[PDB]
Amino acid sequence: SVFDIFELTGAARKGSGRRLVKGPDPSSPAFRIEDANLIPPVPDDKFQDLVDAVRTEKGFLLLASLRQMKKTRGTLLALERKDHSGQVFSVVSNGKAGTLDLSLTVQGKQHVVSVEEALLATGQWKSITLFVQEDRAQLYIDCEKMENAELDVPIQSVFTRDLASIARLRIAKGGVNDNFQGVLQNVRFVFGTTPEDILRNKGCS
Ligand SMILES: O=S(=O)(O)N[C@@H]1[C@@H](O)[C@H](O)[C@@H](COS(=O)(=O)O)O[C@@H]1O
Repeated sequence: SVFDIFELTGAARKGSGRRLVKGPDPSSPAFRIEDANLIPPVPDDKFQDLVDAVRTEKGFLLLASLRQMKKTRGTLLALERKDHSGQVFSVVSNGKAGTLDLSLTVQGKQHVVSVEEALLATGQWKSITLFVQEDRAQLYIDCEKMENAELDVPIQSVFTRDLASIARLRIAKGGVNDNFQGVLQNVRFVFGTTPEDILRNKGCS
């Protein structure tokens, strides 16, 4: 039901691309990104569980706590092709535009949609709940107004059957200048749950 990416990448060893620090959740590890390129990709087999879950739910619920450097574009997660030709999907906290950008590449064509009024790039802690189902995206920042956006294709369109054999899930690393600058905590894919339930359990209402 829950997929904690940092947990899936393995142990945060010395020279692993990240440094253990403190986060809003005191009973869970936080990681300051030092060199995203060094953070290992999620293992193929574990990513396959994610793909299958996404295909079944026709989407997903993505949770993330982030402390991002102001006015920077930071990739939260990305699915990079193994052949190095590019990314098939990515979620970027765009601090320059004040948006959360969702990029999907299907059949060679890249579609990018921005979730407006979403500035998460403040030197302080923010929490997001991203609910994507079909071609619909809903973003909740902490306990604020829900932000919405429509994708050009359904999300399962990206999560093809043999996706884990041609792509790999990377955390904090995206485009050339888009590696996440700051701290991340509890970046997770949650299934069989709704954003409504997670918001209450978080203390909102
Ligand atoms: O410099 S001090 O403020 O004296 N030191 C404070 C402590 O007093 C405080 O309990 C914790 C946690 O604080 S919390 O607000 O995040 O719970 O953070 C710092 O260590």
